[PDB]
This record gives sequence, structure tokens and C-alpha cells, in this order.
Amino acid sequence: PREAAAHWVPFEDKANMPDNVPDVVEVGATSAPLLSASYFIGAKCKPYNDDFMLCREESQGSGAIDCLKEGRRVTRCAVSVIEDINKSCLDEFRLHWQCLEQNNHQLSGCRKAEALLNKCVFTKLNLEKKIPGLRPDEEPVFLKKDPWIKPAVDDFKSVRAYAEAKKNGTL
Amino acid sequence: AIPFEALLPYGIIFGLLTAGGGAMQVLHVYRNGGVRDRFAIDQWDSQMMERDLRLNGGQGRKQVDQATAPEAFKHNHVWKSERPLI
Amino acid sequence: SSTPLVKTSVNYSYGDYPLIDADPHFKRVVGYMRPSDYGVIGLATAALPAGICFAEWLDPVKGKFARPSVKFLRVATMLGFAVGFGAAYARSSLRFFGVTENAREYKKDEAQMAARKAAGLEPYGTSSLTPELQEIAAKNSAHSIAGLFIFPWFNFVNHPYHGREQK
Amino acid sequence: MLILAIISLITFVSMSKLSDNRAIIRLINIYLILVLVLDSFLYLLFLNNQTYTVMGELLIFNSFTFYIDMLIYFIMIVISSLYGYNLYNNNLYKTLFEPKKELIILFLINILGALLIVHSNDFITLFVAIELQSYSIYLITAIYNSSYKASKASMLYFFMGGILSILIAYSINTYYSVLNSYTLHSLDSLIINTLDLNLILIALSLGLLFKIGIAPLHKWLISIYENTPILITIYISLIPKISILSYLVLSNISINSLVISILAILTLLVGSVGGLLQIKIKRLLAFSGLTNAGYMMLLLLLNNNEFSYLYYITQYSISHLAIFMIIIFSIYYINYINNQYNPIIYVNQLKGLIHDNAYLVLSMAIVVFSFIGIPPLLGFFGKLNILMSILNNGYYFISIVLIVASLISALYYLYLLNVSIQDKNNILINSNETVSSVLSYILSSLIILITFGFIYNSLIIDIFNVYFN
Amino acid sequence: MNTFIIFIILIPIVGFALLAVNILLAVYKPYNEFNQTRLAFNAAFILVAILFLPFDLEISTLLPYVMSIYLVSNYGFTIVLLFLLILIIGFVYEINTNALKINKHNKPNTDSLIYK
Amino acid sequence: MIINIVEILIFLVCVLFSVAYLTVAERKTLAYMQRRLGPNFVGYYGLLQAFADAVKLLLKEIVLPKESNYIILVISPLITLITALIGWVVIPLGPGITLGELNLGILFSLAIGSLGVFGSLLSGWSSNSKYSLLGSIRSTAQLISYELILTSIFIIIIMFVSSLNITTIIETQRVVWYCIPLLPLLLIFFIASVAETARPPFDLTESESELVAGYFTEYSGSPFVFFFLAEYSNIILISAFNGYLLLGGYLSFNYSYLFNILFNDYSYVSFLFEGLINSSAYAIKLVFLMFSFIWVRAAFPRFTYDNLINFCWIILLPLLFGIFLIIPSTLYIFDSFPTL
Amino acid sequence: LWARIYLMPLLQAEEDRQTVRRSIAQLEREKEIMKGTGFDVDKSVYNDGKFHAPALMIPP
Amino acid sequence: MYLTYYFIEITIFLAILCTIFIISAKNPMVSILYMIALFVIAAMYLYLIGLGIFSLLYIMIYIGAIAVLFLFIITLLDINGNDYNTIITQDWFNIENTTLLTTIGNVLLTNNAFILLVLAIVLLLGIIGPISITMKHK
Amino acid sequence: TAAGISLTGGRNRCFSEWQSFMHCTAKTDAKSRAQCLPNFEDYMECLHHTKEKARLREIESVLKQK
Amino acid sequence: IRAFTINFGPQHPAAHGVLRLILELSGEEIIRSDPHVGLLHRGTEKLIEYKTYMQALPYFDRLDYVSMMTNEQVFSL
Amino acid sequence: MFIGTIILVLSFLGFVFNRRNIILAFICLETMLLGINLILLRNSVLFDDISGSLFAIVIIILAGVESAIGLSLLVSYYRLRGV
Amino acid sequence: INANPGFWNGPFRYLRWSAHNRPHLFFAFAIGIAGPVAALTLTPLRRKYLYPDHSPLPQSYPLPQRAREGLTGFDD
Amino acid sequence: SSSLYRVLRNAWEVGPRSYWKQLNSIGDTKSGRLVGTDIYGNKFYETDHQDEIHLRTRYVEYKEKDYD
Amino acid sequence: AIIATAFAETVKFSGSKQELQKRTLALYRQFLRGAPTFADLYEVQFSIPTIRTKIRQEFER
Repeated sequence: PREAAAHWVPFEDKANMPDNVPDVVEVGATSAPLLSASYFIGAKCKPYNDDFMLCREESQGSGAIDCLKEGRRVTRCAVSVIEDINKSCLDEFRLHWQCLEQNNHQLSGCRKAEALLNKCVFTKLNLEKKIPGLRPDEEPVFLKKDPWIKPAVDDFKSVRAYAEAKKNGTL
Repeated sequence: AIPFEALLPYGIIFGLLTAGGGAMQVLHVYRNGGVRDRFAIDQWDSQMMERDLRLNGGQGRKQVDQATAPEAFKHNHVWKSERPLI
Repeated sequence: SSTPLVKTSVNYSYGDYPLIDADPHFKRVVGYMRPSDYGVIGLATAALPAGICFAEWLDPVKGKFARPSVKFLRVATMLGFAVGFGAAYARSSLRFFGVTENAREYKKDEAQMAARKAAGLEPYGTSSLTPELQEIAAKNSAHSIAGLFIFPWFNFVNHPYHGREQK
Repeated sequence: MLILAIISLITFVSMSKLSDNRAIIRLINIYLILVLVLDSFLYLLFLNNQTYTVMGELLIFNSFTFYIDMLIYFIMIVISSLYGYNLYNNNLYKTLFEPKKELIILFLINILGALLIVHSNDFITLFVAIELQSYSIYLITAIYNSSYKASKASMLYFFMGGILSILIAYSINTYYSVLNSYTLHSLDSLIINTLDLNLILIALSLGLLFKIGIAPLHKWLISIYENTPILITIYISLIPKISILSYLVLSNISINSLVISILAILTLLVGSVGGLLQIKIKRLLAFSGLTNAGYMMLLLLLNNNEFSYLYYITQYSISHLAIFMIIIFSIYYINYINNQYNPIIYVNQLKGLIHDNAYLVLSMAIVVFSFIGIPPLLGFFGKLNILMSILNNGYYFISIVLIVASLISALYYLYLLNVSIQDKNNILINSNETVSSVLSYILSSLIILITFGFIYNSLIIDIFNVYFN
Repeated sequence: MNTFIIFIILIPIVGFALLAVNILLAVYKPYNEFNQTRLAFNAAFILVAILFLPFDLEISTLLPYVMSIYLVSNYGFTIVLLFLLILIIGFVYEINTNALKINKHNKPNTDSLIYK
Repeated sequence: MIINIVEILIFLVCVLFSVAYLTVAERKTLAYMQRRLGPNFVGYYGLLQAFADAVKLLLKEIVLPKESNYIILVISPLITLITALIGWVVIPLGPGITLGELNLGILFSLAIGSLGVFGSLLSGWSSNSKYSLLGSIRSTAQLISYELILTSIFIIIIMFVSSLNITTIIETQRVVWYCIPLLPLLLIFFIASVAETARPPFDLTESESELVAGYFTEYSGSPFVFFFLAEYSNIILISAFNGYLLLGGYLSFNYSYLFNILFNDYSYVSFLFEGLINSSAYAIKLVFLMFSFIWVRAAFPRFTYDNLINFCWIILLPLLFGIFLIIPSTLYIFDSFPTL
Repeated sequence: LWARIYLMPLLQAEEDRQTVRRSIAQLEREKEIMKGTGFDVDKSVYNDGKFHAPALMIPP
Repeated sequence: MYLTYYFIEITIFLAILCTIFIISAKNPMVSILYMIALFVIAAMYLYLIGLGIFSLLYIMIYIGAIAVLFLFIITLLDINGNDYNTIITQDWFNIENTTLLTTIGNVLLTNNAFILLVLAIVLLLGIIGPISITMKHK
Repeated sequence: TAAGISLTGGRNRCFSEWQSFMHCTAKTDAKSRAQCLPNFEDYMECLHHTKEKARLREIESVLKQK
Repeated sequence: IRAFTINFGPQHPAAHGVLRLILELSGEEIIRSDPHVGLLHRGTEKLIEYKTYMQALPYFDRLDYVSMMTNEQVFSL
Repeated sequence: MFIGTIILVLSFLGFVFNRRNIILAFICLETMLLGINLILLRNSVLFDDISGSLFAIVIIILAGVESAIGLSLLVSYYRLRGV
Repeated sequence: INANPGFWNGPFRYLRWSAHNRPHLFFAFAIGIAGPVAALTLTPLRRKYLYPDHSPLPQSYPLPQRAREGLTGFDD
Repeated sequence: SSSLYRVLRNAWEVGPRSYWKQLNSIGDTKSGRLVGTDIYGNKFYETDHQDEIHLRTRYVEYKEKDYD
Repeated sequence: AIIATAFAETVKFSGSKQELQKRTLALYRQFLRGAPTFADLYEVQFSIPTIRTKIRQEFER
């Protein structure tokens, strides 16, 4: 919760998870894939993560030491989601963060690559991006048409993929 | 038409800033290795990119997509030793 | 946008009379003041020019009994309205504290609260704020009629909690 | 309603000529009167010392501070009433005591600064307000610019004000360096047991106190209080006293202070003996101003002293205020006037005041009796109730050095009367002009308060018992 | 190692390479080659910089506001607008007192030819 | 370590090598503005002459007045020069391409311009003649007085941004520029822009007629190239500020429609061409602006100092507070509050 | 914003387990320095024994 | 990279060096010339401690106004064992870079807005005072 | 006020230790504050880590000894 | 007691002229001035008494050297 | 904690022993207002808040207005003299 | 000459008069007065006529108030 | 005038070797017709072209590098 | 040109030899008083009593 030093030195410890906690399948996803699939792991693993922050709340002082069962719980289901999308829409999902690896991860960059993915995951993995807190008669901003902030350079692959989504009638 | 001799040093400066911007594109992409720059360092993003260097192995922003972790991922993770601040 | 989520004293009186509110909203203070209160405003507005005419009748500036300029009278009228309004707000919002005579307004706030319960909206109305800002702005306006001698401060907030029974 | 006055009136002064300077101050006089009269009832805002914390743990409004909050308006009515009214309609009293353009602005800025100390819970509001009133007194000293002693005294006041600025700030910094608050709920008789917050709160106290004339830092305020003009000193020897002393008595941050007690002894001693061999009246008067703050240091030591403080405040801010106005009247009858900014200096100059009138003398005599505790006066019961608080908690040697201080004080207070009733050889028989009526009527009021103030001795005790507890 | 810290350090050395190049390249360095009483002023010289400090200072006072302006929705607006509306009348003190008027005593002698 | 030391050299020959031909370009302009030919004897089309200026100027001597502390006459040229040269970090050159990106851009951008007064005040104190001192006074008082409004519009710019990073502003500015909604802001900024530079619509203080042959110090040598180059660096530095926070910084149009026609994939050619066109939009705005400074330098006479202070505090700055009352209000009418 | 906060517990659980590993590892190492000489290693510096991060490490 | 460790202990000593030249100077202006360097060493210490914000705040206001103000006046004369590396974790609770400056703008405006409101009167006094003194109206 | 605020406006290092102290005070009158002392001491260890520094210099002395 | 009085131009203050010109400035306000002229003073009148009117004519286009022809004209007249 | 203490204390010792140069008193006071910062700012840093920074921005401002007011006091001190 | 009629003799005439003689004051002052007055009166209208506000942005992880139910899945 | 078209067309008329000499000699591009030469040896010209200002018509091409 | 320069006087012709003598005596006092100013102002090589012994002998002429 604090920025680093004048001259901080990094350090690590070659030790292990000692006795009781079994090993987990720890998320080996870099920022751009998990940022892309953030809505879907928030959609499927909603009450699990909600339980996580609830249990971290009620464990005042215990905190970190209490909910190890739950840190085991909430990561694994997200790993299940990303493995299912590794099997599901790996071309288009990868393409979404092939676009999103530029633009400083600004989500404003890759609308045309995004809407191709929204049909795909809702087809096979049958999940959906939903923005909570958005009261009705208010357009969700990745659903709207003619945005004000149009991005800098759309990638060359997903624009052709978008045209082919129109020609195949998948859109 | 126009006095070209007046615009000729302006043509120079218009070329000089252009060549500067071309080289300052090329060097930054060559540092990044294929992607553009990052025009906004967030604290969220700073911790995130530390995690990403920690994940990919060696390289800066290789940005890999993997199901699970490597075995060194449980061991590569570091803390920061801030000095005594006297 | 209506949960207080802070621990507020409930019906904690300030005198011998029952309260209504810990900070009455500024539109409400206009909406409940007695007709004898407006006389305090008017007599305060008359007091300042009569005060300057008095003060020169007592001891003139340059030895001659002369009435001052109309400029001084207009500005004294402005500050007389300032004193009268400060007195009006001050005399009015005590009755929400239950510290002076609370007879008609406790009846009227058994009416208008009940008038908007049946009307189905919020008992005080929605402010344009996140509730944490509603808390902090009401912490600013809490008891701020005290220290009216230093500075005027008011309640423009319309936050939820008011020292009511439950809501 | 201070800010509601200020924001209008500085627009008003900027849109005004130079001859309106009396009339603006007449306006502000009547204004503050009507602020007091029409809004007095806010003492009803409590019944059992019910204390409000306003603007979110920042200000503190209570049973206590409302009194000082009224008191400062009451004295400012008098100070303003000096300016706005002529003394006489003479050539002399218009090249003397003519206010500047910006002066009455700086007063309400200072009153904002004084009130935001006494009402302050936070140290940050404290620091802002002491900077505010320090800048106020910087200007109000330096505003009568074409006097060499005035500017020299402004610089002199400036650098000690800067030291106490940084010293109070260093105390707040150190208190923050050991604790993550700035308020004063964090004391609550539990951290005092288990943490050495003695020296830090002591260093807070000393930095707040040394803007008074506390006797290590002794000569410099006295040099100011003579190098100022005779008018400004009657304001600036009062407001920095009663502002911060009401703060320090409101929060008893140093209880059984070894430091403050020794400094109180040394304060009383050197003030009483410093009043002795002096013929300059502004000096003598400032050393009276010292020793009375000497008594204030005693009232800082105690626990739960809201009677003797407030009663001695309303004693002092009447008597000390009024004796100036008496010698402001007295300069008409004298035979030698120098120094347009500062007409009387030498106490010799009012040699024959009784053969001018008996009644300004009698009015001077009772107020100088009021500084020495003469029992039928209001000035007495201050010292009486101080001592009813002193031996309440066993400051025995403090009480006997109070007696030594009172006697050595009362030696030099009578020196005024030694001068004042003697032979003059050149007596007045007929003055043309009279003194401007309601200006002198204020002094008549302020002196019947002191004489006949033991009348309401009972009722003020009842108001004390009901309201302040 | 970052070029940001290299930038502010290299430029004084570039300035030294432009500084000592004259001492290297010049020659004939220095050959053989009343102010009794007065200095003159108006308040218009001395006052501009002294009055400049609160008006410079208020920008840095207003500067933490503009970063956080989304958080203080509809209320920090009200506070800062009260702050400004104090400072603006503080400004229009001086313009009615004409504090930066540096007026000339070249008056055309208003008073007429009153004679005999 | 290797690719950054070339990253700073290419920027140096992009800027320091350009600011000389700026001083050639001003002569070419004022030639055709006053119907005569520019420098033509010196180079091929009369280019390069700033080299012949400097190399001669590096060969003249270091004659020093006896009243001047010589160290002070070393410090003020050097620090004015390096002030106007370390103002060159977070100029943006395309998206996020600065010398060092840091999230507080404007604060550095503005504090170094705040340091810009500090050399010129210090400079006139050396050679302590009474005219030489009071000229430094008259210069520094306007040099702070419009440094106010220069500073003071930077906050109302970021009342649309609410972020101190400079390159964030342009990506905010993609939907619309800031000059085209806020037009009179540009006019008062343009006069405030030529104020903080020594420009003679406003620089009366370089009056050789008033002083005993004094412009600032007449201190010449390789000292003389220092304040001179600092002045012309200040010119296009404040042009750069005008470029990003008021005008289209590196933006021209959408140009994605063009790209998907041209390329099929990302490649170093694509980065090359996009960085070219972003730098060229920045260049064309910057190069019209440096011309506009001369275009107002020609057509107008100088001021009275009374005019100059009247021009600051009475006619410009209450209008600036009117901006401070209308733009939070326009922000308040709609929801419209910007987030980081 | 919603995208970041969905990811918040996912990273939180991992940094949790990094803390749980490295803390107890440091505690065991300080046990292994203070083996032999009797002294409390596993006693926490608090008065209410709760898990927390350690600070103030010995300079390497 | 062990030269990196003593950075802070550089600028402390360079501070101690500088202040001696404050209180030992022939001319008045030589002293403030050392003092502006003390401000710069201070700002580098603030950048090195980890507040890059206030480093540049001070350059805007200290060697921005008040130093240059001192220069401007002084022109106008007639004739001359805590060695423990603290451990820093990483938590993911923050969502947006509300930096130090944002939260100043929140606490000055919500929690303690009255301080800024009275600060308006302090800045008012800064206007009135020099016009209260240095003018001599009529 | 700026009571439990942080750099990023969240909660500081010892907010919990502060709030557990304030929970210690809100349920407790004077002449019974003595039981509040270990809640207070847990706060103080946050600020200056005096018990922690005393813990670490001893084990550092043992590590130096061998 | 007097102002810090200046020399306005030795060489190139006002173009086309050597304007040595004493100024006494009290607020950057001229209380009085005193221009010393004589810096171009060739003494031409002493010369023109020694030459014939025939020869004496180009003394005068030297005089007022921006409007030669009116000087020529006025002497011819 | 060393640097703010040492700047403050050396500024204090410079204020005491150097009266007769009067501007030196101002600038030692100004460095005192810097030294209180250099202690307080790192207390904000070490204590994970901006509450000390809240007091710090205010004392920056008050140091400023101090330099604004007292230097006009200086100009009043020298107008009535000559030197 | 355009000396003064006075604000307190005829207002609207004096407003016209200042607009003819000192627009530096009055057209800063008009932009200044148009700020808060429009800020007071227009904001009820926009919620009534144009469009209502936005949903508030969350500032942390939003915590609901529930009782930690039995949640199965991913034991091993 | 002095437009780009004129300098381009006269350079295209004269010839690039004489142009490369002339640009090192004068700054202009000038295309005359050899009215005559000098006994010292100096080739003169005269310009027909319509877009010429007054008294830009006739000019010298010298012989010596150290002309005057 | 209403006003004179600093030391310039209106020329006025003394009617008597004695009044002329009084003016000349005051004048030599003025030279003799301003003589150390001259060596500063005109930066001369030599000493002040040489200036004084010239100013004496010029009136001796």
C-alpha cells in the first residue's frame, strides 16, 4: 500500500508452503489476458470472490491467516474459466489482447475486437459481460454505437476478422 | 506563388522534428519489443507490471497466456526492502 | 443512497422540548419560521439607518447635526438585512433542537414527514452525492448554527440522517 | 457574522473616499452592538456544559468559549467607538487619532483570528489562527507607518512572532511525530500515565505563552508597548492576551507543570519589580499588563477553572481597557505635548489632574484601586476567586508569592495617584468645548461596572452553576 | 540508468563544454578598459511582486482541487467557489484603490485665471 | 544504457540543432514581412548562418566590467540556458513518447518555466549600475506578472483533464481540441505566451536608448550565446506548451481508415509512418506557431511599463477570474466532471 | 473500474499466500538462529495475537 | 550499485554544508544565493524520499515566488542505531491513482474545508497589508 | 478530519490498531481505562516498533555472536 | 538630493542624431531635463562668412540632412 | 529526521548570533519554515497518511504569506530611514 | 468626459454606462455573475428536462451484508 | 517575384552545372542571354522574363573567385 | 524651460566692487569645497592640493 524507496533492494526467500495448505493451480496469466477475461471470471466466480472479501472482512486481525481454504477456492474457479476459454475462443480472445497489448491497456482501443468475442463466449461458454451498478435507461458503453473516443489505430487482423464476422453472419 | 526562401528553414525545422519523432518512435518500440509505450503509469499498473515481469520469465512484457504457473512462480516472488530513512 | 451507516444519537434533546432535527435544511428553515420572526428581520433592517442617524445626533462627525449620505443608508440597509436574516435563522432553527418552544412545528413535522411517507419518496429527498460525502458534508453542517457570531454556515446538503427515531 | 461583515465592508471601504473613515467605524460600532443584542440568546444552546464540535471535529463550541466570543465583541465596540467619535472638535484631535483607511478592516481580521483560536479543537486551526492574528498585529503595529518607533516596533514584534510561529509549529510537529492525531481527545488521562508527553506539551505551552510577555521573553513586548502609538497598544495588549489564554485554559494540557509554575513565580516577581522605577506611563501600564498575565499563568496550572478565569477576564478587559481611556482623556489638561502619534509619555505630565476635575480623578482612582484588589470593587473578587482556586489544589508557595506580587504591584499602581492629586499652579476655569458625549458615556458605563459590579456577584455565580456545568 | 535522470545531469556538462570553450578559444582577456546620492521609486514598482505572492500562491492552493474534482462532486464545487468568491473581492479591493496607478504630476493647472 | 544515450542525442539534434535555424528563419520572415531578402550570402540559399554567428561569437573575448562579480556573470547565462533546456522532458512527441514519462508532467513543465524568471532577475545585479539594476527590476516585475496568467490557465486546461500527466491531455483531446471550444482563451494565452519570452510587442526593457547603451548587461562573448540561445529556446518551448495544452498536440485526424487501407499487419514501417505523422502534426502546429510569434513581432510597437502593468492586472486578469467562475459552472451544469 | 475490481480478490489471495509463506519462513529462520539459547521466537510483539506482516528486516 | 545506498546521506551533509554559508556571507544577496541552493537540495531530498510531488511544489512556490521575492527586495538598496530495512508489501486494494495530490484535494475540501475557507482570509490579508502600508492614500 | 486517511486516501498502516483502540475507549469510562492499556500498547508498536526493534537487535546480536 | 541623473544617449539612442540629454528622474518621472546639444556642432556659420554665396550654398544641404531641399530653397529665397 | 532538525537548529543558531544583519534573520526564519516541513513531511511518509501533509501544505502557504507580509514591513522600515 | 453618474442613482443606466466606458470591469463581471446564478437555476431543469445524473462510481470493492453461506466446489 | 516556380524553371533553363556555379556565386537563379563580355573577361546578361522587379534585370557573371 | 539646473544662478550684475568681491570670495570657497569631488569624478592621476594650488593661482592671475 505504499510506493518504494530511495534505494530499495528486492529480496526473496526460497521456502515453501509449510504443512497444511495443499498446492493450487496458481494463475499463470499475464495482465492482458486476465484483463480481457476479467468480466467473465467476475461473472462466473461472483459469489466466490464476494465470499472472499466477506471472510477477509469478518476476520479482523486474523485476515490473511484465516481464509486460506478460500484463497484456494477463488483462484481455482478463475483458472477453470481461463482454461475453458483456452479451449473455447483462443483465437479471438488472444486477438483481443493482441490488440490490447498496445494502447497502454486502455480499454478504449479495441471495441471491434471486443464485440467479436462477446458473441463467442456467450455461444460456447455461455457467459456474458454485465456492468452492475448501471441503472437502466443508460447504455453500457461497450454496447453503444458511434463512440466519441474512437481509438488510435485498430489492429489490422481484427478489423478483417470483424468484416468476416459480418460476411459469415456470426455478428 | 509564395516566398519559398522564407519557408526553407521552416521546411528544415518541419523535417527535423519529423525525423526526431520517427527515431523516437523506433527506439521506444525497440525497447518495448513490438508494442507501443505506456503513457500512464498507475500504481495498479506498477504492481501489475512487476507481477508480469515476475511471471513471463526474464523478459519485460512478453505477455504470455498460460493455464497454470511455472514452479519458479511460487519462488520468484519478492518483497521490497525499503532503507531505514534517516 | 439513504443508509447513514454511522452511529447517530436518537432523539437526544437539547432543552426541555422534543427535537425535530440536528440540522434543518436551509429551505426548511425558511419554510417553518413564525410570523413574529419576520418582524425581527424588519426591525433589524430599520435599526441600522436609525442607528446611524442616532449616532450622529449623539455626537456629529464635524460638529454639525447633518444626516449622512444615502450611500451609507443603502449599505446599512444591506447589513441590517444581514443581521435580521442571521437572527431569523438563529431563532428559527432552535425549535428543531427542542431547546425553545416547540408547539406548532412538531405538529407540522408530524404532517410533512407523513405527507411524503404517503407520497412514497425519501423522507428528506435525494442529494446529488455519494453517501460518504453526504456524511462528511453533514459533519460540516452539524451544529453550525452555533458560532453564528463568527461565520454563517448552513445546510444545503439533504443528507439522510437527522437524529430522528429511525430514519 | 464577522465574515458577513468583512466581505461587505472591504468592498465598501474600497468604494469610499478618505473622509468617510470616521463614519465607517461608526457603522461597525453600531453593527457589532446589534450583533450582540439581536443574537445574544445562543447561550441557550447548552444547559449542562453541552459542547458542540462544529465543521467536523475541527471547531469546538461550548458552554465556555461562548463567553469569550461575546467578550471580544464587547471590547471591540469600545475600541471602534474610540475611532468613530471625535474626542473634541479641535485641530489637535484630527491630526491625532485619525484612523487609516485599512485599519478597521484589520481589526475584524484580527477578531476572526482571535475567535478561531478559542473555538479551535484542532492544532491546525490553532496554527492558522495564530498566524492570522500574528499577521494582524504585524500590520496594526506597522500601519501608522510614518513613525520611526512604530516601524521599529513592528520589526521587533515580527521576529519574535516568527520564532513563536516556528516553535509552536515544532511542538505540533513533535506531537505528531509521536502520535497520529492533532486533536485533544487523544489525551484522556490514559496516555498521560504511560507516555512522556510532558516535555512536548510543555513546549507547546511555552510557545503559546511567549506571545504574552512571559518573563524569560520580557523586554521586547514592553519595548513594543511603548514604541507603539498610544492608541494601538490598547488593542494589542488585550487581544493576544485573552485569545490564547482562553485557549490554554480551555484545554489544561499542562497540569502540575514544574515549568509553568516557576515561570509564573518569575513572571509575577519581575513584573512587580519592573513596575517600580519608571516614569514612562506606557511602560508602567504594560507591566501591569504583565503581572495580570502573571495571574493568568497561575490559572493555567489548575484543573477545571472556568470561573476564576472568566471572571478575571471580564475584570481585566474592563479595567485595563478603561485606564487607557482615562489617560486618553487626560492629555487635554496637560501642559506639554510631543510626538503626534504618542502624546503623553512621562507620568509627571498629569501632575495636577484633580484641579482640572475631581471626577476623572475619582474614576481613575477606582480603576487603579481595581488593579490592586480593593474589596468593594469588581477588581477585587478576581484575586479572591483566584485564591479560592489556588488553595483548592495546593499551590501554597504560589499563593504567598502572589501576596508578595500584589503588594509590590500596589506600590507602583498608587504612583499614578501620587502624581495625580497634587498642585498644578495653573488651573482651568473655563474650557470652550466639552467632551463628545457618548464617547465619555462609555467610560461612565465601564466604571459603574467596576464600582457596582459586586451587585451581580450572586447572579453570575448562579449563571455559572446552571450553565457552565 | 534511466534517460530521465541522464537528461538533467548531462546538460550542465554540455553547458560546461560551451562554457570553457571560450576560455580555450579566446585571447587578451582583460585590458585597462557619479553615483553619490539618490534612488527613486513609486509603490507601483515595489507592490507588484509583493501583491504577486497571494495570487501566485492561490494557484498552488487551487492546484490540489483540480486533480480531485470528480470526487468532490457538487460540494467541493461549493467550497472552492466560496474560496474564490472571497479572493475575487480581495482582488477588487486594489482596483478600486488603484494600487498600481503610477500617476503623473504633469497636471495642466486646472485652476483658472482668477484675477484682481 | 546504449539505446538511451542515443535517444537523448537524437532529441538534442532534433531541438538544439533546430533552434539555430529558428533564428535564421526569423530573419527570413521579417525580410519578406518588410519586403526584402533574407540572408543569402552565407550558405547555399543563405542557410547555416547561425553557425557563422556562433563560431564568430565563440572567438570574441571575455571582457568583463569591473563592477560585476564574474562568477555571477557565469551563473546567470548558464542557468538561464539550462533552464530553457531542461524544460524539454515531457514535451510529448506522439503517444507517450517523451524523454522521461512521469505522471506529474505539467508540474515540472510549469515549475521550470517558474525557474525561468530567476536567471533574468539575477543577471542585472552584476555590474551594479543604477540603470543596470532598475532595468532588471522592470524586467522581472512583468516577467512574474504574466507568469501568473501563464500558470493560471494551466489549471483550467486540466479542468477538462484532472491529470497532471501531459500525454494524457492529448488522448483526452482526441474527441475535440481545446482551442476550438475555448477561443478567447487562445488569444489571452498567445499574448501571455509572448509575455514570458522577451518579445518586443512587450519587451520594452531592452531599450538601448533609455539605458547607458544597456540592453540587459552588454556582457558579450560565449556568455552572449547563452542567454540568446536560452531566449530562442524559451520561444519554441512556450510554443510547445501552446501546442499540447491548447491546440492539437500531435493529432491530425483519425487516420485509422487510411492505415487499414495501407498496411496488413504491425511492422516497424508502420510504427515509423505513424510516428512520422504524429510528429508532423506536432511539427506543423509548432511551426505555424513560431511563425505567428514573428508575425506579431513585426506589426506592433513596444509598450510603456505603465501600459504593461495595466495590461496585466486590470484588463486581463479579472477576465481570467471570470473564466474561473464560468468554467466550473459549465462543469457544474451538466454532470461532466472529469476523472483521471 | 469493474474490470479491475473483479481481479482484486484473485490477486489478493495470491499475495495472501505469499505473505503466509514468507512470514512463517522468516519466523522459522529466526527460530533457527535462536535455537539453543532459550528465548521466545513465536511470541508476537502485539498484546492481541493476530497474524500480520513483519517489517524492519536485518540488512543483507 | 552500493554507491546507491548512501544517497540520502549525501544530501544531508550537503545541507549542513550549505547552511554555514547562509550565516557567513559578506553581502546580503550572497546569502540568499546559497539559500536557493538549499531549497534545491531540499527538493532533491523530497524526490529521493519518495515524494516527487512536493519536490516540484516547492520549486513552484519557494524558488518560485518567495525566493525571487527576496531577491527582488534585496536588489532595492541604495549603496552597499536505527539500521533496519523496513519491509514493504504489495496490496491490490487501490483501484485508481488517487495520488497524494488527489487526497490533499479531498481532505482540504471535505474533511477540513473550513481550514481552506479561513485560509481565504489569510490570503485576503496578504492583499490588504501591503496596500495597508506602502500606499499613503491621498 | 484527516483521522484514518492514507496516502491514497484509504486507511493507513495502523487504522485497525487505532480503531481497536477507539473500540477500547467507546465502551469504557475512566477509572476503568487500565484494561485499555494493552489495546493502546498494540497501537504504539505500530508507530515506532520499539518492542520490535528490541526483538531484532537481540537476535542480531546472537547472529553476530556466532 | 538630486535624482540619479542619467546620460540618455552618447551614440545611438535616437536614430539620426547624437542626443546627449540629461534627465532627472524621480519616479521614472522627469522633474526636469537638460539636453546638451553641441555634439554635431561643426561651427558652420563661422565658415560661411569666408566663402562666396556661389560657394556658400552646399553648407546648407548639410544642415537638416533629411530635408536638404528646403534649406537650399530658403537660402535661395 | 536528521536533516530537518539540523536545518532548523542551524537556522535557529543563525538567527540568534546574527542580529545586526537583518535580512539574514528573515532567511534563517524561512529555512526554519523549511525545516519544520522536512521533519513533518517524513512523518507523513512514515505514518502512512497525508494528515501531516495536510498541515504541511498549509504551513507552505503560511510561510508564503509570512514572506509577503513581513517584507512589506521591511519596506516600511526603510522608507522612513534612508539606508 | 465620462466621469460618473453613480450606481445608486439609476442602476440600469449605470450598467449601460459602464458597458460603454469600462468594459474591462463589466465584461469580466458579467462572465463572473453568469456562473453561480446559472449554476443555481439550471441544474433543476437538466434533471427535469434534459437528463438525470449518473450512477456513482464505486470507490473500493463493494461489500454486501450477508452471512457467509455454504459455498461448495473446488475442495480438491 | 521570388516564387518556387520561377527559380525552378530558370534552373531548368540554364543548366545544372552553370546552376551549381551560380548558386555558389549568387543566391539567385538568373537566366539572361549574353549581351556581351568584358576585356577583363566577365560575362554579362539581361533578363527578358516578365516576373522581375525593377532593376533586377541586368547582371554580371564574374571570372575570378575573388571578385568585386 | 521654467526651471534651472542644480547650481545655475540667474546672472545679476553687482553694482559695487565690494559686492563683486563678496561673490568672488564665496565662489573660491565653492571651488575649494568641491575640489575633492573633482578628483573622484574626473579620475585624475594626481592629488587634491595640486588642484587647490591651481585654483588659487588662477585667481592670482
